[PDB]
Amino acid sequence: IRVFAIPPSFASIFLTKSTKLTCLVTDLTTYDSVTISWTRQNGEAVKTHTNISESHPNATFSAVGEASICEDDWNSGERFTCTVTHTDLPSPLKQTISRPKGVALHRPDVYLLPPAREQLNLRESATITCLVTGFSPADVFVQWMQRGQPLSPEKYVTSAPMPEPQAPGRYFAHSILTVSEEEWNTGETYTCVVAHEALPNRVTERTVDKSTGKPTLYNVSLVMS
Amino acid sequence: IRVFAIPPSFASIFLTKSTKLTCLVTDLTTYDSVTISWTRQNGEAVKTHTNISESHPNATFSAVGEASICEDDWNSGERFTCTVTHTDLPSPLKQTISRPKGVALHRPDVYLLPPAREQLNLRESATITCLVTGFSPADVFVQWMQRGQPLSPEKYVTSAPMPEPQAPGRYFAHSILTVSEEEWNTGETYTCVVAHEALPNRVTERTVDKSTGKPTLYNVSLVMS
Amino acid sequence: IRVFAIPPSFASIFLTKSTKLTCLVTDLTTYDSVTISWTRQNGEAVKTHTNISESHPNATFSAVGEASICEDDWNSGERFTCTVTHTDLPSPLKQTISRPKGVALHRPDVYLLPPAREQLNLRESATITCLVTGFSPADVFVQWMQRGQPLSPEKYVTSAPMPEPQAPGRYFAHSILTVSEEEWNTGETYTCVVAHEALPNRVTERTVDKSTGKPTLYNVSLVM
Amino acid sequence: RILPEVKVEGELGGSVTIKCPLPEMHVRIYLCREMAGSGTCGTVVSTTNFIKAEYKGRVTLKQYPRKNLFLVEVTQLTESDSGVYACGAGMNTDRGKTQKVTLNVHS
Amino acid sequence: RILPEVKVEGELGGSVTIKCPLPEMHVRIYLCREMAGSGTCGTVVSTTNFIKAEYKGRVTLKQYPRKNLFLVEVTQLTESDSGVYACGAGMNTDRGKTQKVTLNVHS
Ligand SMILES: *[C@@H]1O[C@H](CO)[C@@H](O)[C@H](O)[C@H]1NC(C)=O
Repeated sequence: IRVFAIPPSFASIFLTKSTKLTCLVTDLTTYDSVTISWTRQNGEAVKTHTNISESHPNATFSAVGEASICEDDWNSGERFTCTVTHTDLPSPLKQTISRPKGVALHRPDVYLLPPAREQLNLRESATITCLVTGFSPADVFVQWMQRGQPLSPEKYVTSAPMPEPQAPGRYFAHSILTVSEEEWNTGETYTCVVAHEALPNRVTERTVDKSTGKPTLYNVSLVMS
Repeated sequence: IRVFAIPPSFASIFLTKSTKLTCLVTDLTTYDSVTISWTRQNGEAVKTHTNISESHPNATFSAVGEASICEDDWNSGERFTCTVTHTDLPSPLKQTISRPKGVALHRPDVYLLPPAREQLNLRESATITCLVTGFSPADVFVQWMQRGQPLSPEKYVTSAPMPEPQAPGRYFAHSILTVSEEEWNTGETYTCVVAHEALPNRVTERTVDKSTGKPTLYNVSLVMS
Repeated sequence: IRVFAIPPSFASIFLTKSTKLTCLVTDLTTYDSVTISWTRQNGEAVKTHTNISESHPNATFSAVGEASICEDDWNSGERFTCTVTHTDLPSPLKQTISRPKGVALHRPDVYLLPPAREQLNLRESATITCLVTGFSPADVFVQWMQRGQPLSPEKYVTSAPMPEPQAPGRYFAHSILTVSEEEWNTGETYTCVVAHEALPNRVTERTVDKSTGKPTLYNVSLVM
Repeated sequence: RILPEVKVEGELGGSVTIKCPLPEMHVRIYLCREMAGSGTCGTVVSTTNFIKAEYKGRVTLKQYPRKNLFLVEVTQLTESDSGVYACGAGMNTDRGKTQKVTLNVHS
Repeated sequence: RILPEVKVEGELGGSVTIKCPLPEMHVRIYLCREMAGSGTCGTVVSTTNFIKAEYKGRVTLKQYPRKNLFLVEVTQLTESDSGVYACGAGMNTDRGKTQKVTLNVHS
């Protein structure tokens, strides 16, 4: 009887560039001949979804309906309603979802932080941390590119947006990339790229290597017979 | 009916230096003088479940039955049960919990990363981050000690334990302390203290200061020869 | 029959994380079927004494009884009693143990002195000294952590506390650990860890290494 | 290098308004108060929600695109000697300052 | 650098209980009289039981959480050269000196 609405996540909109909104019809009694569609504010039908879901292991019905739509229509602030029909429902289910807008957008401010020299003594693993602070809403994507090409999602780890202690409504996140010792010693650069709506160009990035912090070292050597 | 349990956690065992275990009954009818209590493995009665709370004002029931058994048994392996009987369910229900025995041990290695120079350039707010990594048991308790006596929990934020990218079963964790900028320039210890049960003394401290990452700039090797 | 009770001590309770209060007896005539019982203020059941001691060399028997409690009970003022009953007494003996309340607390600041330059000329062994001073009461227990793992308790020595010379109630205590210069000059860290009640976490520590007194800006190392 | 010196008498009930150039659009405009001991400048309020601890609840900001004027308004003044307050913009603080103003509080 | 100035007058036992801020934060608190000859500061009264040798019995301290105040009172004044006394907190002294005062003992 329930219809959750899975919005297109900015991680998915940015990773795939093919934004699709899902109509997760959950907890119906299992019956056949189920059609799920979508309409925008004007109420007209959309393309039929693929990948029909199976019945839930909880002896109930779980279905997914995804529609690929133009991104400007999704960000226009329109109302998008999934239309669900069934045999046990006296009336079709009319699931309305839109932007949870009305939030003060703040651009993320990335700050890279390199491994401490105490870590760089075992010569086992360096952990570069891409601390992201002062951003709203609670949505952000972080990738790690080296020499211009990205890296596997299994090498770096990203946390979840926790609320900031001294700033309500503003979140922060973390991200760790674990390299081996020698690559960071060769000075090979690493790039942390952050995608978020409030960014002026929707994408920012920062760079780091061995020689970021290293100042000038006047090694003098007096001598007078 | 809902009978859930809160077994003691390592942080809870640590800060109070005592062990408290509770079980909660939820979604019962709004009825007073219910029967919720705790008992031991042998069936011995425990200290009274004092401080009973009021029902949840959404027509549900909210009351917790607690018990104070010292740590000498929690590390032995004797699972506990709490008796729950009520007008809805007259049969005394038992809620069985025990510590998760059968987990490896790994020393939680700890580092401090000072704020990036970009933070200081804003003259706005530093964010010292205590990183803990490579510990097998999930739970770990991290707090911040300034000048040797504690700080309020609303000035630092601790991330939940997360699985490691490359390590098989170990975990990592972050803590951030958002100090005032000018105070870090003055310089304080800001000791990050971590408590975890794989440590020898179960306590480890690290500390950093403004004059901690400063490198030498003059290798004035003067030789007379 | 003379009773002799050893209450739990902070070092003992903390090193093994297991509280254990004990009472033995001397002057007890050598005879079997000795009776050692333990009771609380409420006088409930206890753990039965195990591995009873044998007779003393001077033709008298030794009976020892220990018990395990919850640690907060010892700090709650509970005066646990042990009753010693045998067949050589006119009246059964008992001895009651309570924590010495009324004592002040003072945080032991831990200072770590590196070995002297004179000692680092003979080139056989340096001696790092950990100086636990200005604390109250006296029951500290130090240990030397060497890069994560502990060290054997025969490589360092601690001393019983003495009253402070100028401070009335403040005590102090020493500790030494011996190394050899060929590793001390290498620069690996040595740490002194101190456990005492007055500490905000009951554990504090300090670190030292050979490159500690250096000013870390420049390292004017004139050669020949 | 400009020194648009503006002053006031300043007591406790008096409120002080400081005019800063609006840099236009949005670029982290802030008001910074020079730290005499450090010899450098220290932020008191910026575009972000940061407000200095002793100045909590005592400082407010008003941007005027119609006049391109940035008003820093302090409702209650007291012993806080009006040393130097600099209007500034951009991420870095010391690079982004202009109006190096100072004003007395007593008379 | 915040600095008050309590200048006194009693040539005998006419003391004065200097008022110092409380961090309320349970760190060591102290008063430190600057050593003119050395050019640095020297502790006289601290949270610990220390009292300066010439000031034994003549100086006491009171903490007021109700008023958040730290009163250092000297019952008898030897009319000696009264330098600058700084209230402070923390382990290190010269870091912790918050406020500094100087008061004449004679008139
Ligand atoms: C510093 O100078 C010493 C002088 O002997 C030399 O051995 C060492 O290599 C120098 N270090 C660097 C980093 O140049």
